[PDB]
Amino acid sequence: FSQRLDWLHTADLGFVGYHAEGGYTNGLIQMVSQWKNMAMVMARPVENPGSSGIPNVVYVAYSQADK
Amino acid sequence: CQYKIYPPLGIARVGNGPAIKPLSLSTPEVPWAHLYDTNVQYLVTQQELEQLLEEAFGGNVINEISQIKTKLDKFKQEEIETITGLLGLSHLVPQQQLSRSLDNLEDIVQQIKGALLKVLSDHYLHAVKKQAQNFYIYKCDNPVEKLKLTDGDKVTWRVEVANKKSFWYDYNNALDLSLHTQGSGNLSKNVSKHRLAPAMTAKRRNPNVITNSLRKQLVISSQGSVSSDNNTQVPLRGKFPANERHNVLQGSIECDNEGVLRFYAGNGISQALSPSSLNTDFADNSNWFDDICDGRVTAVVELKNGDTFEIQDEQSSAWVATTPPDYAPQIEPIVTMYDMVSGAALKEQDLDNLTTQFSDVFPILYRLYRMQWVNQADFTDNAVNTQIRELNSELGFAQLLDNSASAKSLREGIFNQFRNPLFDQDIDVDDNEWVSNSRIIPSKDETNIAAKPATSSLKLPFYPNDGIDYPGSPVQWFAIPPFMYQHLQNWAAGDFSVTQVEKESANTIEELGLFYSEQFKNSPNSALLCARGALDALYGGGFHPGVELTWPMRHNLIYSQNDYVSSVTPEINLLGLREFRLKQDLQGLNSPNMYQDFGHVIAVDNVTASIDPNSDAAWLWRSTPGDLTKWMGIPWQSAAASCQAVYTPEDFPIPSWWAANLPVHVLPLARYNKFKDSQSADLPEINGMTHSIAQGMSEETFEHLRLEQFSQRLDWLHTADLGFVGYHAEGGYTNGLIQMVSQWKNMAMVMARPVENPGSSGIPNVVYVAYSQADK
Ligand SMILES: [Mg+2]
Repeated sequence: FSQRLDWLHTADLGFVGYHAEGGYTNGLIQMVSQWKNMAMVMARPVENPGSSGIPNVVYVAYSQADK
Repeated sequence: CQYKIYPPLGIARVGNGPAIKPLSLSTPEVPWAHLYDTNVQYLVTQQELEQLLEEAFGGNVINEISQIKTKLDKFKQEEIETITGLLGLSHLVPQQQLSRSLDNLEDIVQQIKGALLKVLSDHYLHAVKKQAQNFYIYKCDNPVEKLKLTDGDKVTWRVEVANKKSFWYDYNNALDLSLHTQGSGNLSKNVSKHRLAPAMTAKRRNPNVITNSLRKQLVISSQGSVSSDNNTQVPLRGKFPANERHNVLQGSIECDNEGVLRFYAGNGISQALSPSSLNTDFADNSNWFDDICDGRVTAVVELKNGDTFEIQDEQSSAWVATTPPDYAPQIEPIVTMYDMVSGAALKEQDLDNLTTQFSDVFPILYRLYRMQWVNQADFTDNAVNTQIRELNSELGFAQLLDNSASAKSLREGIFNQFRNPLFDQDIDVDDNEWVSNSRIIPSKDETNIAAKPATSSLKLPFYPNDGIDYPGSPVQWFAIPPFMYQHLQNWAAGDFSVTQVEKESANTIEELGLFYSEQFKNSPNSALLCARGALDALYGGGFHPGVELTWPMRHNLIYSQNDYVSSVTPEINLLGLREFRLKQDLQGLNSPNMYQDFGHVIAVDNVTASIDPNSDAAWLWRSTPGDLTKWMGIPWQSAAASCQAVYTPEDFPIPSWWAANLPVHVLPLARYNKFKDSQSADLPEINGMTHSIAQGMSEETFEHLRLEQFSQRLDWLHTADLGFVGYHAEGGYTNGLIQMVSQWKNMAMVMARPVENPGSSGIPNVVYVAYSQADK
């Protein structure tokens, strides 16, 4: 529950691959095509959290690279 | 063996001009035929567009345009696309723009023939005309006589092409540089033997596509057939990725009533699958495709009586390859692809048995001399070209045709300025490593440690070469190949012959040039002339990778046949005429080796294995469609933009790669218009000056201004906007590669133009002027 991912890493914004440059400017350029693949946050249930400390309603980011 | 195709290796060049005869060019079928033709038009002119349009208005058309004049007494969908077609022109411009051209209207013939001339000129005005190859069927006994069709007869041509650039390996350098050999006419054994420019391993292009099955998608392919009984043009259209997805016009084919095949290349369109995928490398850019092609040309001759002759063997069939445009068609490379064919069949160790006529050496001097129109070093910094000018000054050029001792010192003094392709001069040996003591071409990655001062002069020509990657290698710089160097040494020593009629036309280099030109024009073997003419405009070095083709061409193993047959004329060799043919996979596009490779890398080890024809690798030399061009840069525009100058710390001379076909320094139109007029002209503007100013100055001064203008040469890369235009424009190498994809079609085109009265200015009667929209 505690592992949070950079939203800019939810799709390929220029940082993927051996020696990908990544960086600010490649993110601007790649977003033109990749905006439609960025993660989409949506409320989802945890039906029996028990004593874990996870709330019954979580907000989860959905993308394809995201799993 | 009864019928054969010529040329054996046809060449077609891409252009955005249309694929029609009046507005296209033809690959040379005779060497040197038009070197001084001052009426050439290698870009589509307004005149050609008007005469094209007038013909389409012949002549029914006005009849039936006045048969429409009455029933308007705007247009409308139905009378739009009836006028449309009639004028046969949607094969030139999309029907829609043709229609919204007239949809938008308000002598009726003229505003039709006027609104449509505006759409034609926007599409094609100043367009790079395509250079198409004519293929001919010849009869044999050995060719003599074209084919002549009788009524009941028919020829059917077939063509299969492919582009495998995106499928193939990175181009780092020529792999044959480390291949063990006894030496050929094109490459000395010293290069490999002494490791002067080691061949480098090369990884795959588009490496993220894995498995041979999926990599087949990286190969673009197409095929078509045309006959003598129908001159309708057939497109050669493939798709990328192969069978999202873009259509790629690889070429167009046509057959006329007489049985001659005309091959047009593509429109020069290169593109990446994503706009953000930029082509920043000179050769290896993944995610890109271009419309370059090469393939297999076959035919079937079917007669009246039903006797069918099939031309599909390798000794009788032909090949075709498309290439970038020639931006200076009348300026020949110093060493051509034909020269590599000629040298491929020769052994280095047997060059002492070669025999030389002066016509064998003249082309080197003549070509190097005419390099002055495309390269500054050869205009201002080439001691041999200046000495030739001195000879012409005195009508004394014939002295170089003198084989006697009286002329030895003169012939030697020139011969000795030329680089030796043994690559064993101007070196000091470490320990063994051969290190040049002449001027090196440094890498861009600098080391702030003082250079070792050169002790030997820089030899000719001043061009980089296949070993440019290695500072201090003698192979960083280009040498004419061993067999032509042999010709030049024989000439220097006096072991050469020449006829008296040649001496009598040799007062200047130009006088002897047109004599040798007429020899070609009156040579009787049109078949072999057409085979040579197809390759004589192509470069034959250096290969990094080159412009049109690359290093596999310099090896005899790529040819199934390569034999000398004849002098150009009985007494005048002029480097000879040869019968040559490529090794071909008779299955073509359906060959099991159409998609062969060597795994994760290619290396010289693979080429070594490919020598043995029994090997798993011998397929390398048995070309399937796409095999000749796959080595070249993808897209070709980045390679061309990289095929320019390579600057040294020393300013002069400026090294240039392949300036005969991709010029480096040109004479713009704008300068031509400032020196073509004589002071006598009766114009309000004379050479860019008012009538009053031009005629008020002394004649001395007028002529000096003419030659000052003539001497202003422009960087070819500055003839269109390649990223250097505008306030705080970055310019630079990489923006050139990127912008050439769109700007190749606006680059200046060099063409011969006249100077009616040069007077005493020093300007020649024939100049070669670079035309572009920027420089006008
Ligand atoms: Mg040229």
